[PDB]
Amino acid sequence: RVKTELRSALKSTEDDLGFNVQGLKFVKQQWNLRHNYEFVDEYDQQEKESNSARKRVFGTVI
Amino acid sequence: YKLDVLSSVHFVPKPASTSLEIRVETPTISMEDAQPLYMSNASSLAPQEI
Amino acid sequence: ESRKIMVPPHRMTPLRNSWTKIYPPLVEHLKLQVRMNLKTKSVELRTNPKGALQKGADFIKAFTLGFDLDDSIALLRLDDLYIETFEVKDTGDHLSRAIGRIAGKDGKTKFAIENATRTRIVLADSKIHILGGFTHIRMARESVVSLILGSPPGKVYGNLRTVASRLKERY
Amino acid sequence: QFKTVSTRTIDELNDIDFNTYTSLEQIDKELLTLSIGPRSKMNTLLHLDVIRKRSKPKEAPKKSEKLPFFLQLSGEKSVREGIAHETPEEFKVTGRLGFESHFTKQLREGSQSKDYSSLLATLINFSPAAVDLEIRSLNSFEPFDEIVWFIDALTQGLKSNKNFELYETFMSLLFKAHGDVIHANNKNQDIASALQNWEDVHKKEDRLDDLVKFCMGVAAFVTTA
Amino acid sequence: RDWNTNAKTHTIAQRTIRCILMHHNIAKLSEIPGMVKIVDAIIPYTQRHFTRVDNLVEQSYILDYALVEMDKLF
Amino acid sequence: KSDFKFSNLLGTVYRQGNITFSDDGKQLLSPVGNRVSVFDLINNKSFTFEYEHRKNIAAIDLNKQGTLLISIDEDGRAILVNFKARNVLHHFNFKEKCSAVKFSPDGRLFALASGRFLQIWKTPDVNKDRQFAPFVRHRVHAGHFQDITSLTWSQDSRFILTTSKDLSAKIWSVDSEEKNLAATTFNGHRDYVMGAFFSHDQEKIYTVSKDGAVFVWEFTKRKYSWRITKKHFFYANQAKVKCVTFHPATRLLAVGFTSGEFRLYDLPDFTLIQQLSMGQNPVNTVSVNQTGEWLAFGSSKLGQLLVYEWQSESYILKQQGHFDSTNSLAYSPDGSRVVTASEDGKIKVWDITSGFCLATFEEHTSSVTAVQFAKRGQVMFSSSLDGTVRAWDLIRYRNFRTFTGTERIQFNCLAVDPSGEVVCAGSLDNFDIHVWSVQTGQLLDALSGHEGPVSCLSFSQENSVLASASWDKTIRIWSIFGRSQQVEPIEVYSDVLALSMRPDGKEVAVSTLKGQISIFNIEDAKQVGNIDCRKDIISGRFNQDRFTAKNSERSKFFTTIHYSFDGMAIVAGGNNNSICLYDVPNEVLLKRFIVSRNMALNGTLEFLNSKKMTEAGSLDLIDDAGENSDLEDRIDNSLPGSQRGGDLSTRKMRPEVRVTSVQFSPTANAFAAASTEGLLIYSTNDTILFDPFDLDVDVTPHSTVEALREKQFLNALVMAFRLNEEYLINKVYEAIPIKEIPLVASNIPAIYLPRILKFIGDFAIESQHIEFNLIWIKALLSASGGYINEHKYLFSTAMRSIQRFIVRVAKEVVNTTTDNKYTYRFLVSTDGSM
Repeated sequence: RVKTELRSALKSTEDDLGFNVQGLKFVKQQWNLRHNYEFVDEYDQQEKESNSARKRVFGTVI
Repeated sequence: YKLDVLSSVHFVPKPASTSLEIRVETPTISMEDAQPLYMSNASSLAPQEI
Repeated sequence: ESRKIMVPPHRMTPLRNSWTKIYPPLVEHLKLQVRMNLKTKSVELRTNPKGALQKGADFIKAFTLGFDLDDSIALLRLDDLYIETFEVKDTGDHLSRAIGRIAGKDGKTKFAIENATRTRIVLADSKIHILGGFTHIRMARESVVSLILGSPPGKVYGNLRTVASRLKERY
Repeated sequence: QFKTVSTRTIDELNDIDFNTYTSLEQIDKELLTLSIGPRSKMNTLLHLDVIRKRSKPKEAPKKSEKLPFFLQLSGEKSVREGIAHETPEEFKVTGRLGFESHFTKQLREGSQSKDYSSLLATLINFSPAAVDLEIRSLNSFEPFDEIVWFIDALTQGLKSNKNFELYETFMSLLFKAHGDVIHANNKNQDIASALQNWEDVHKKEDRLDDLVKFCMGVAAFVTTA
Repeated sequence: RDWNTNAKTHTIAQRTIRCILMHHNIAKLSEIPGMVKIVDAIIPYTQRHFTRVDNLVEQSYILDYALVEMDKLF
Repeated sequence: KSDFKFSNLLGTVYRQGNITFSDDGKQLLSPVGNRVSVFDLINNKSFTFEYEHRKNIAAIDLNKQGTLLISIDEDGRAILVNFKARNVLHHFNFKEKCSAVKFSPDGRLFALASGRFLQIWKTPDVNKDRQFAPFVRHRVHAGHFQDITSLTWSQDSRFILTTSKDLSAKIWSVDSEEKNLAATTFNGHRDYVMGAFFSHDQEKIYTVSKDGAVFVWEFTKRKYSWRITKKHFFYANQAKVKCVTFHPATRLLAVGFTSGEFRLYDLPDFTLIQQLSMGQNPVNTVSVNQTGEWLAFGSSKLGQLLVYEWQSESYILKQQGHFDSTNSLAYSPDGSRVVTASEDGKIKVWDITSGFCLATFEEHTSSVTAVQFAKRGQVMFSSSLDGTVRAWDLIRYRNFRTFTGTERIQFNCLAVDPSGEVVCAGSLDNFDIHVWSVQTGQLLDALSGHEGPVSCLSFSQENSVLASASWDKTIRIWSIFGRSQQVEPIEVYSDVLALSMRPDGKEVAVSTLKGQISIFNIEDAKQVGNIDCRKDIISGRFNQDRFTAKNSERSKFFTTIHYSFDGMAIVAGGNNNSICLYDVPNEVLLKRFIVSRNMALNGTLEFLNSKKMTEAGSLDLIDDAGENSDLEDRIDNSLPGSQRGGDLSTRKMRPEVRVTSVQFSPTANAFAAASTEGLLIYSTNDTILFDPFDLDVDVTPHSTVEALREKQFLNALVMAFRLNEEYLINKVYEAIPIKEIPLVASNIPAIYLPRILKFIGDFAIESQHIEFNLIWIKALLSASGGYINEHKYLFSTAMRSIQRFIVRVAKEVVNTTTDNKYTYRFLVSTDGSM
């Protein structure tokens, strides 16, 4: 009884977790194909995405 | 470089350097070598870094 | 045995001035005999005693349709080359700006889809002709039909990037 | 040492005489079974955009300018077996009856006969660039026939419990390529019923899920503790 | 978004995200100005929680193993 | 058990010679040093041929039936191999340095450029038995005056077009009757003619030279006698042509220069299709696919291998190996990939099946000395000579942690916790052990007490006690955790290099400089037993040294040892060309493997050919480097007393043969050895070697299929287990129905349990029957999963191979179907309107 109710609760929460993953990446992807930009050339495309990426700076040791 | 190679690389290392590294976010597919396969499809930035 | 290809009176003067580079592959590479009727505004291709008449007909029919000289010579050679014609038909709203959507500013969308799909396209008022291989014509036509039927520019440009890569890829 | 000899007795089950056992294609029709092929084909299909973006050189190569435009088509006479060197065989839709591709013609004929076995055989046959280029061009505009024919072809496919990781990635490639038009004309009757019966067969796939959940959990418990 | 960064207060965030997603128009939600710097912030946190809860379901099968031992007991 | 065979050679995708493709160009054949590797690029796998040339190989060709290969080394010892059976057919010594060998397009002849003679032999059959002399000579033509650099057959196997160092090129008909069609020679080049090709129709002839001119020759009139109609020039000024090839069907000329730059042209019009660079080293090999879509380039200095499709401008693979410079290896916690720490300063993660490198990591500015996995394949630690230990996430590919000391020392070995809180590292100049926390970054402790350089470190995997061992002839056991700070020093007879630790943490095996492997009980610090190994070590004689291999003290000891995962065996290697494995209960040599027979490496031969020893020095210490055709290898930039620095040009001696690290596979019955030639992978396979387990006269394959046809499934399964025949076990295993998997799996006897588990592992990695294999795994784990838990180390490599199947194919499939379920629920449950 514990096994059935516990696994039902856990699959019930990861159902909406997976729903929200696919829905939110659909929302982001349809915004992207609505108005991201126009590059057909792969080199200019990859340089555009490298200039528009998220940067974070880290303190390394040499 | 040639002093280390001449010394047969028993040397004493460089002292210290707290440098500064910028990493952009990208798929770790793209951070790999050119081969048919892959090893991990994560993104190089953590959720707490995004 | 002969063929007649009617030259319309908007592609007549380029045919006459580039005629001297049109008839030599028609009369010595292809061994046809060729006449240009100035009365009916037509091109007649007859066979001498000494399956290439359809090749010459497609050569001058490509030039008639609106493709340039080197493009028509590319159709005359290069056995794996085809050319598909269609009107829009899918007026201010629909006819007067779907063709502006195929063109874009300075024809850059047409140039992009030409380079991406490795075809080349001549866009009339509403008459689209596409010269390419079979799969290339398929993809250029699917993208042209897409942006007359309504698709985002991001969607059609991402599909153009992808189709360029996957058409040049082995496996 | 160079061939294999039969261990069949002289005097004065051919696989068991030649010490082999060619593993049979699927053991039972109620058993899931992957493709007979490389395991990496699923991953190549699912991420072939980012893999090729990795594989590009770091700067553009130096070409010429007086290069012929139809260079891919201007070969001579070891023959190319790609989707680009495909000829049509033998009155205006996206693909006429003289300019139908093999995939679209077989998809239409399977929609007539309600048996997409030849379609799925062609899908399991050709290469990942060809698979992406066939799924990405599927007439998603006015009546939505080719999408729904592909969807109930995948339904007939994964009813048969074979090649099912490939049928799963073909559905993922469909939802990725033009799942936005399926979301657009959601509540359309034909496409909603095709997705309905696809989910009707696909909802019996959690057998694999709780089977690998049991094996992972109990294997971890037995190994560590 | 900033409730989803916990692993505790994340279920409330997921239910609210789910009802927004299933009660609003998706084209509207995309074209609202500012709704990509939020959903890109909270896709990877939902993926982190999916991995964690899926591993909880994975290690929930010791109950099933203990039950098959308890049935082998006779 | 002990019946290992040479499986694979990871690392070193290219050394020297020509790349070849298959006919259906799916595999590419790459000359690694004296082996040949074959990489199947579609079915993602790879193998290396077992046979071995005695010098570095220089030419490769296999006929377009795919049925036999011929490989020639750098003094003409050809070897003809059956390509499908993988067994060598003939050894044929051509007497001098052969530049090229080619089969005909119709397969029936091959020709080769031995010196300045073009000699055509005719190919023996693969169906015929081996004869004493299978090759029958067709002809040998001599018209060139200097050495021939290239061959090219025509499309019909009718003419052959050869290019020489002598500034001409010649055309020869195969048979005598067409001698008048092919008697011309093609002059006009200022330098070595590097290539000479036909067009598709065999009317034009293109001849490419070293200085950079390609000549188009046509049979025209100025009678008709092979004029030159157009000379095209590359105009690469400092660089010059190193390799040429031509695909005649697509009219594609591919040319690689000595500057890394390669250009590819559409030839009779000479239009540059593309121009791009491999690197800075010269392009030693260009090869082209049969359809002309793939180009494989090889550079020989860095050992790198591209195959590149020029239509879609993209690399199919861009790989690079490490010759002679590989300090450590570590298997992944499932035996799927090997991490290599190499002396040029980098980490490389090589897949084992597909023989290629997935990720590389260059953040150490000096030679990386040790790699070690932790947190079950999530994190990986490495220590180098630049003073740093540092940690690597193998998910996000980031060096997230860097540990230094306070004393500016260089680290030579490391050891991590099982519960990876603490990393630990030891140097060869500091006598301390440095103990860092991994969660914070700080230096947690410096353990002191050795009076000699700490040669080796290892944490016990179960009770987490640290064992260090050092050159003061002492192994030492540190209880670090929990209020002890306890030290137990065990003395030993000589100075220790390579400690190793049992999988249960009970015992520790140390290798000493005497030549022995001693095995100690940790808790009661007394010696359990030792192996005396210095008399089953193959120590070869170097060329430079003046003392015999018998009396040498260079390599009669093992610098790296490793336990098997059942704890019962030790594999061991050192600075010698033998790796030896033993079983530690009986302390007896199971098997000794000769890691190289290359005479181009140094310590291979025990006895050196006395012909090569002259009145002043040996003839192999004479440097013939100024007899070279160009300056970049006439150059000597080898600073004098350098041993184990970097950059093989800077050491002046032959590369000695040595194994620097040995490890057993955690999942499948194999070991990897980091030699100088690459990562040698030795593995058993159960397809061969009939080794039964208590069969009787009534136990027979016939009896097993009668019991299977009579459907006593458990009796058929145990008969196949007593046969121990892989095909029979597979046949019975697939013939048992789903209805009674758990009855059979509950009634399997306990002695046949590791056999069925390791069978299910090595079957289910590549088999398609995913639900069948998971049903069997579920039935076995449910029915007998208490015996496994109380006999952990028996099923320690059979259970790691099973969860190499669940998380690596089955969980990927389950991830895909889960994402499809959730995208369906979103795409039909929500609102798409406008």
